Amino acid sequence: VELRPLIGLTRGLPPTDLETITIDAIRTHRRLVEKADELFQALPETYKTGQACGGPQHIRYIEASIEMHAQMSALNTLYSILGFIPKVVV
Amino acid sequence: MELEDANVTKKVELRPLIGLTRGLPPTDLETITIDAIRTHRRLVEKADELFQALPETYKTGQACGGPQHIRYIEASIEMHAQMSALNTLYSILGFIPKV
Repeated sequence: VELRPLIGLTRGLPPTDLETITIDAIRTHRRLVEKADELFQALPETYKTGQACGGPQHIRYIEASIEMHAQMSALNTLYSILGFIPKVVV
Repeated sequence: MELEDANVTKKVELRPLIGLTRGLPPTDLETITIDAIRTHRRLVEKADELFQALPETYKTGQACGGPQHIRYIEASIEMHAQMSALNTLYSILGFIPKV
Protein backbone atom coordinates (compact mmCIF):
# COMPACT_ATOMS: atom_id res chain seq x y z
CA VAL A 1 0.00 0.00 0.00
CA GLU A 2 1.58 3.21 -1.29
CA LEU A 3 -0.56 5.74 0.52
CA ARG A 4 -1.56 4.27 3.91
CA PRO A 5 -3.86 6.97 5.06
CA LEU A 6 -6.40 6.02 2.39
CA ILE A 7 -7.14 2.78 4.28
CA GLY A 8 -8.61 4.59 7.24
CA LEU A 9 -10.15 7.24 5.02
CA THR A 10 -12.20 4.72 3.05
CA ARG A 11 -13.08 2.53 5.96
CA GLY A 12 -16.85 1.91 6.04
CA LEU A 13 -17.51 3.30 2.61
CA PRO A 14 -20.01 1.27 0.56
CA PRO A 15 -18.29 -0.84 -2.10
CA THR A 16 -20.12 0.89 -4.94
CA ASP A 17 -18.77 4.27 -3.83
CA LEU A 18 -15.26 2.83 -3.52
CA GLU A 19 -15.54 1.37 -7.09
CA THR A 20 -16.93 4.73 -8.28
CA ILE A 21 -14.01 6.64 -6.75
CA THR A 22 -11.59 4.18 -8.29
CA ILE A 23 -13.06 4.51 -11.79
CA ASP A 24 -12.95 8.29 -11.57
CA ALA A 25 -9.33 7.97 -10.37
CA ILE A 26 -8.49 5.93 -13.49
CA ARG A 27 -10.06 8.64 -15.66
CA THR A 28 -8.13 11.36 -13.79
CA HIS A 29 -4.82 9.54 -14.15
CA ARG A 30 -5.30 9.12 -17.90
CA ARG A 31 -6.09 12.87 -18.16
CA LEU A 32 -2.95 13.64 -16.21
CA VAL A 33 -0.81 11.51 -18.34
CA GLU A 34 -2.20 13.11 -21.55
CA LYS A 35 -1.36 16.57 -20.04
CA ALA A 36 2.14 15.54 -19.06
CA ASP A 37 2.65 14.00 -22.51
CA GLU A 38 1.42 17.29 -24.17
CA LEU A 39 3.78 19.45 -22.23
CA PHE A 40 6.67 17.03 -22.86
CA GLN A 41 6.06 17.09 -26.57
CA ALA A 42 6.18 20.79 -26.64
CA LEU A 43 9.62 20.93 -24.90
CA PRO A 44 12.67 21.83 -27.00
CA GLU A 45 14.64 18.70 -28.05
CA THR A 46 17.39 19.47 -25.69
CA TYR A 47 15.10 19.19 -22.68
CA LYS A 48 13.62 16.02 -24.06
CA THR A 49 16.99 14.24 -24.13
CA GLY A 50 18.15 15.57 -20.79
CA GLN A 51 20.85 17.69 -22.34
CA ALA A 52 19.30 20.81 -20.73
CA CYS A 53 17.09 21.34 -17.78
CA GLY A 54 15.56 24.07 -15.82
CA GLY A 55 13.60 27.14 -16.58
CA PRO A 56 9.87 27.81 -16.43
CA GLN A 57 8.74 25.60 -19.34
CA HIS A 58 10.67 22.59 -18.05
CA ILE A 59 9.36 23.24 -14.52
CA ARG A 60 5.78 23.24 -15.71
CA TYR A 61 6.29 19.83 -17.29
CA ILE A 62 7.93 18.61 -14.12
CA GLU A 63 4.97 19.83 -12.06
CA ALA A 64 2.53 18.08 -14.39
CA SER A 65 4.51 14.89 -14.00
CA ILE A 66 4.64 15.09 -10.24
CA GLU A 67 0.79 15.46 -10.24
CA MET A 68 0.55 12.36 -12.48
CA HIS A 69 2.83 10.28 -10.25
CA ALA A 70 1.11 11.39 -7.00
CA GLN A 71 -2.23 10.37 -8.53
CA MET A 72 -0.95 7.04 -9.68
CA SER A 73 0.18 6.29 -6.15
CA ALA A 74 -3.31 7.00 -4.90
CA LEU A 75 -4.80 4.89 -7.67
CA ASN A 76 -2.65 1.94 -6.86
CA THR A 77 -3.70 2.21 -3.26
CA LEU A 78 -7.34 2.24 -4.27
CA TYR A 79 -6.77 -1.01 -6.17
CA SER A 80 -5.36 -2.68 -3.00
CA ILE A 81 -8.25 -1.51 -0.90
CA LEU A 82 -10.93 -2.41 -3.54
CA GLY A 83 -9.24 -5.75 -4.21
CA PHE A 84 -9.37 -5.26 -7.96
CA ILE A 85 -8.89 -3.05 -11.01
CA PRO A 86 -12.45 -2.32 -12.27
CA LYS A 87 -13.19 -2.69 -15.97
CA VAL A 88 -13.00 0.76 -17.57
CA VAL A 89 -13.66 1.57 -21.24
CA VAL A 90 -10.84 3.61 -22.72
CA MET B 1 16.42 29.56 0.50
CA GLU B 2 15.16 30.28 4.05
CA LEU B 3 15.21 27.08 6.06
CA GLU B 4 12.41 25.88 8.44
CA ASP B 5 13.81 22.58 9.73
CA ALA B 6 17.17 21.10 8.96
CA ASN B 7 18.28 17.48 8.68
CA VAL B 8 14.82 16.01 7.96
CA THR B 9 13.83 12.39 8.31
CA LYS B 10 13.87 11.78 4.61
CA LYS B 11 11.09 9.65 3.33
CA VAL B 12 11.39 9.12 -0.37
CA GLU B 13 7.76 8.26 -1.09
CA LEU B 14 7.45 9.03 -4.81
CA ARG B 15 10.61 7.57 -6.49
CA PRO B 16 10.03 9.19 -9.91
CA LEU B 17 10.61 12.67 -8.47
CA ILE B 18 14.20 11.92 -7.94
CA GLY B 19 14.86 11.42 -11.70
CA LEU B 20 12.52 14.31 -12.50
CA THR B 21 14.45 16.73 -10.57
CA ARG B 22 17.90 15.41 -11.15
CA GLY B 23 20.04 18.15 -12.54
CA LEU B 24 17.88 21.08 -11.85
CA PRO B 25 19.47 24.33 -10.81
CA PRO B 26 18.97 24.51 -7.00
CA THR B 27 16.80 27.60 -7.42
CA ASP B 28 14.40 25.66 -9.65
CA LEU B 29 14.07 22.79 -7.16
CA GLU B 30 13.31 25.36 -4.51
CA THR B 31 10.63 27.07 -6.73
CA ILE B 32 9.06 23.61 -7.20
CA THR B 33 9.05 22.87 -3.52
CA ILE B 34 7.65 26.25 -2.58
CA ASP B 35 4.74 25.90 -4.97
CA ALA B 36 4.23 22.33 -3.62
CA ILE B 37 4.14 23.71 -0.10
CA ARG B 38 1.50 26.29 -1.13
CA THR B 39 -0.50 23.64 -2.97
CA HIS B 40 -0.55 21.26 0.10
CA ARG B 41 -1.72 24.05 2.37
CA ARG B 42 -4.54 24.62 0.04
CA LEU B 43 -5.49 21.02 -0.23
CA VAL B 44 -5.51 20.68 3.52
CA GLU B 45 -7.84 23.74 3.86
CA LYS B 46 -10.24 22.29 1.28
CA ALA B 47 -10.37 18.77 2.76
CA ASP B 48 -10.77 20.19 6.29
CA GLU B 49 -13.56 22.51 5.14
CA LEU B 50 -15.36 19.77 3.35
CA PHE B 51 -15.10 17.68 6.41
CA GLN B 52 -16.60 20.42 8.61
CA ALA B 53 -19.35 20.83 6.07
CA LEU B 54 -20.42 17.25 6.34
CA PRO B 55 -23.58 16.50 8.27
CA GLU B 56 -22.79 15.68 11.85
CA THR B 57 -23.87 12.07 11.25
CA TYR B 58 -21.01 11.64 8.73
CA LYS B 59 -18.48 13.32 11.04
CA THR B 60 -19.35 10.98 13.86
CA GLY B 61 -19.44 7.96 11.51
CA GLN B 62 -23.22 7.37 12.04
CA ALA B 63 -23.62 7.77 8.29
CA CYS B 64 -21.51 7.15 5.16
CA GLY B 65 -21.83 7.06 1.42
CA GLY B 66 -23.25 9.37 -1.29
CA PRO B 67 -21.90 12.24 -3.40
CA GLN B 68 -21.07 14.73 -0.68
CA HIS B 69 -19.13 12.05 1.20
CA ILE B 70 -17.29 11.00 -1.92
CA ARG B 71 -16.34 14.61 -2.59
CA TYR B 72 -14.71 14.83 0.85
CA ILE B 73 -12.89 11.60 0.31
CA GLU B 74 -11.55 12.61 -3.10
CA ALA B 75 -10.29 15.90 -1.67
CA SER B 76 -8.61 14.01 1.04
CA ILE B 77 -7.05 11.59 -1.37
CA GLU B 78 -5.61 14.48 -3.34
CA MET B 79 -4.16 15.94 -0.06
CA HIS B 80 -2.46 12.71 0.91
CA ALA B 81 -1.18 12.16 -2.52
CA GLN B 82 0.33 15.61 -2.79
CA MET B 83 1.89 15.28 0.64
CA SER B 84 3.71 12.10 -0.57
CA ALA B 85 5.14 14.29 -3.28
CA LEU B 86 6.09 17.02 -0.97
CA ASN B 87 7.82 14.69 1.54
CA THR B 88 9.85 13.34 -1.39
CA LEU B 89 10.90 16.90 -2.38
CA TYR B 90 12.00 17.48 1.21
CA SER B 91 14.11 14.33 0.98
CA ILE B 92 15.71 15.54 -2.16
CA LEU B 93 16.43 18.99 -0.74
CA GLY B 94 17.58 17.67 2.57
CA PHE B 95 15.69 20.31 4.48
CA ILE B 96 12.23 21.79 4.91
CA PRO B 97 12.04 25.32 3.52
CA LYS B 98 10.31 28.17 5.31
CA VAL B 99 7.49 29.67 3.43
